[PDB]
Order: sequence, then C-alpha cells, then structure tokens
Amino acid sequence: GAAGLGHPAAFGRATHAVVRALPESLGQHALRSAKGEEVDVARAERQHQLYVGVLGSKLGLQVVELPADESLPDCVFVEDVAVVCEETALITRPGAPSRRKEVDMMKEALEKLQLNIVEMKDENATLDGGDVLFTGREFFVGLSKRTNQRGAEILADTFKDYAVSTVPVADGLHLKSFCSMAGPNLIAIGSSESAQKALKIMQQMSDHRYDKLTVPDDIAANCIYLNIPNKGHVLLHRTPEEYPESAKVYEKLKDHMLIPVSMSELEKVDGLLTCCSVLINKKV
Amino acid sequence: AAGLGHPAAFGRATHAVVRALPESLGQHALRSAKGEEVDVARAERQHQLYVGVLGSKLGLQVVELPADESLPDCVFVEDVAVVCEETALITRPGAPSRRKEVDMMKEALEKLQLNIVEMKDENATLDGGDVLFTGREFFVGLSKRTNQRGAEILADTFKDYAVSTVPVADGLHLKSFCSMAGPNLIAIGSSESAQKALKIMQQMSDHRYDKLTVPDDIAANCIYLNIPNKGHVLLHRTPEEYPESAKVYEKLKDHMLIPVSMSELEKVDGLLTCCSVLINKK
Repeated sequence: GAAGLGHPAAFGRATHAVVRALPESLGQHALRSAKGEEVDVARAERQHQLYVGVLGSKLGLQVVELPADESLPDCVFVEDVAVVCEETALITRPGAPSRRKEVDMMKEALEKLQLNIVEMKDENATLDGGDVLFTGREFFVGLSKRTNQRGAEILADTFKDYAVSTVPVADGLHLKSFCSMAGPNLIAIGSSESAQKALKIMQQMSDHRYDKLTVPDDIAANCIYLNIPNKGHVLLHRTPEEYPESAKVYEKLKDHMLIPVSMSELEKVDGLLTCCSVLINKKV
Repeated sequence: AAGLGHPAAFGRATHAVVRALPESLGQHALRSAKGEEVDVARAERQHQLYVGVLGSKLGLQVVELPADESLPDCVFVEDVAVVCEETALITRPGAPSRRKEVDMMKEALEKLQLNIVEMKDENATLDGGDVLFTGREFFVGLSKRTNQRGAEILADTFKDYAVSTVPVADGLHLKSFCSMAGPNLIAIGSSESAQKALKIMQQMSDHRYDKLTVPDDIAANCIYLNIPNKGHVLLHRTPEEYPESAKVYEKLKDHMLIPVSMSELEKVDGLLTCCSVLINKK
C-alpha cells in the first residue's frame, strides 16, 4: 500500500545503477577483514548476476555494467569509489591505496551519465563510499581505518546542500557494515554495541529523530531501499536462508516490496548489498 | 546384442543413485553461459522420466536422494562420486559450494556396502563429469574443476586401471563432448576441441577405440548400459533436441535406443551422465 508514494523526487528514487563484474582474482586476492572459508568464485558470480538482475530486470533501472579487471580484485565493490547525490558525483580516494585505480573507469561511466564530477585528489584525504550514509536529509560519514576527517571535509565541500557529520567507526568496519536506510526517515541498525553506539551518536547530532528498524545481525542491517514507479517502497535485504531472524524483522515492513538477495559468497570478503552498486537519479 | 548379456559385461549395472532437483536450481544453479529461463516444473518432469528409464524400463534399483534447496546443483550426482567395481571415490568438487553434496552421496554408497575412499586433500579437486571410464582405463580431464592432484588421487584409488589426463578447455568437462556408447566405443563430438581430446586419448592408450562421431558435441553425452535379456542399451538425446545427432545413433542397429529429453537441465549444463551414478553389485 506504498504505491501512492511513487514520485520523481521521492527519497530513494533511482533511474540508473552502476555495477562492476567480479574478477576471478577476487577469490584469493580480494581484501578481507578475517580469514575464513574459501570463496566459490562461480557462485559469487551467479549471486552478483542475480543482484544485477534485480536492479535492471525486476526494478527497471538502467544498469551500466563495467567489466572486471583481474588486476583489481576488489573492483566489484563500486560503492567505495563514488558517492552520488542528485546531479553530483564525488569520485572518492579509497582508503586502500591499491584500490585507487578503480576510480578511473567509474569516472568515465559517471561522465557518460552527464553527472557533475568532483574528484578527491588531496593526498591527505581518504574516503570509502561504504562509510557514507545519506539519509535523504543529511550525511553521516564514518571515521574508520579507510575514511579520514579530510575525506569527510571534501565530501561536505562537494555536497553543499546537505549537512555532514562524522561518526567514529571501530576496528575493521565501515559505517554501513551495520546500518543503511530502509525507507524515508528509517535507519536499519544492527544490535551490536558498535552499531548501537554509532546510531546513538548520529541521533544526538541530528536536527530530527530517525525511526529505526533493529535487526539482530549487523550484516543484515545493510540493505538497499528504492522508491520505484508503480510500486513505492522497495527493499533488497539478505535472505531468510542466510539471516532468518533479521529477514523476519524486515517482514514487518508491510508496505515494502521485499526482495531477498543472496550474497553469501561475497560476504566472505566483506561485500554487502550496498557495496555492489552506485545508484543515480537522472530526472527526466 | 542380447547374446552379450553377462553379469560382468562392460556397462552392466544393477543400481543407480540419483537426486531430485530443488526449486532453487532454476535461478541459482551454476551455468556456463547466460541463457533462457529454466522451467523448473518441466526440468522436474524430465528428470522424473529419466529416473523412470533407469528403474522402471531397465530394472535398476534406484536410490532417489531428496533435493536440498541450499545445494542448487545437487541433481548432478555424477560430479560427487565415481564408482568402479566395488570401490566408490567420493570426489572433492571443483566448485567449493558444491562440496556439501558429498555428505548424502557418501551415506547412500555406504548403504550399498561399497568400499568408500574420500578425496579430502585440500589441494585436490575433481568433478566426476571429467572422468571417462572406458572399461579398460580411465581418462580424466584437467579442467577448471578438476586438477592434477585430483586425478592422482583417482589413480591411487582405482589401482587396477591405468589413468591418463587430457586437457579440457573453457567451462567444460571431459564428458561435455564424449561418453562411452558401447564396449570399446567412444561417442565423440565433431568440434575441433572434441577431436583434439580424442586424438590425445588415442595416443596415450595401449589400444585404439572405435568412435561414433556426432555433429553436436553435447549429444555425444549418452548413457550406455548392458541390461539382462536386452544386451546393448543407450540413452541419448532426442531427435527433437538434436536431430542430426539422433540420426547417427540410429545406426547402432543392435542397441536398444532410448531417447531422453534434457532440454531444461541443459540450460545449466546438465547432460545425461550428470544425473546418475551407476553401480554393479555382483
């Protein structure tokens, strides 16, 4: 019953998505926060293809698919190299120096989409897109092992229409390792002490209180909210096969079109749902 | 061919292990190329007809394992075990997510009272689809799924038979373009890939095999059985699917030819040999 909320300028409206195929080198060579199980690269490819099929085939977005680069094992995680807000694209300077060559082809793709490009070139600045939470009315930027204060300052200078606040992020995480937007004014949030401390800080800094959807698995707090024509609220979330008790929480969004999306292989290299796309609203 | 019936003939089987396909196969099974949408209900009907050939028509005792929705490729039981005489090699599939399929196959082959050997070496991979047993020796394709260590463990397991390796290209298995069509008879595709592999196989062997060349590589995958009171039996792809290849099989005048549809499972590279493990219990 959310279909009445379809609007060309609604929060979460997108027309285009940029994604990038994963290389075979991802299985052995992609960075990961913990030693774990062997990545099944063929299964990861199939899951990525299904994720792309949701964005393009099921939801109707125009998907730009960048080719894999075997020398960039993390290149599937396009979120980290660009932040798009309205008509402006910030090309980031990733915290991991070997990922910085990923920005070149993202830049070309976003230039083709007629976006206004700003490049993070300050040699003292790092920022991963995964540390950036855009709520629809402000930005929160995680200060992490990958994103620093200067990177957040450049983001604030680039997106002059929005307030920007920083939040400290622990250990080897990104801000969106445990949160994301699940709808207008609605933050999905994990249950760990790290996640709860972070939400407390963002709530205290903001002009207004966000609603929250608390899930028991931090990783399952990473979802993709979209507002799609003739549907309204749409949410991609981790499957009940992967995280049954978090999927049950999302089931309460009775006016959302809920789409379960498997990501069990890329999870092994810290790849969550938001990581694998950059969303753009090209207003016609 | 009926006079060729013998409990020790090449291709004699008494039992088959198969596994039902899960609903998740349609969207989640691995596949070599993007293609058409899988019709899962039609795939299931086709699998049921295949099982009916092995059990009802040909009289094998069929062990039917249940589908696991978490293992979308689990219907393809060939890849997880190779059986030779009274010995079963439980393989270590090339795709790591498929390795949990071995558990229930291992269980089934123990109830059949076979000698079980498990490929556990963390450096070894082997898909049963890469293994051609000719009745005289093994050929093992070195592919994106099967490596040298896997073939060595196969050779150490089946000590009564010579084992030789053959390079396999792309996203293929050795039996993506060949299979046994009868005693000393290899069905082989017409492509340059298939012909080069057959040439290598013939150079390494003590003796020359007879061949049956089919114009469609995929239709060179067939199942040969020696069945009591029948002799030569062959399951092959239908004339509706591969008319030019079915014509070639129609030349086997002393084989009982059984056309078997596999049009849906072919979309995820599932051919005839993939869907069963055959066993001869004396």
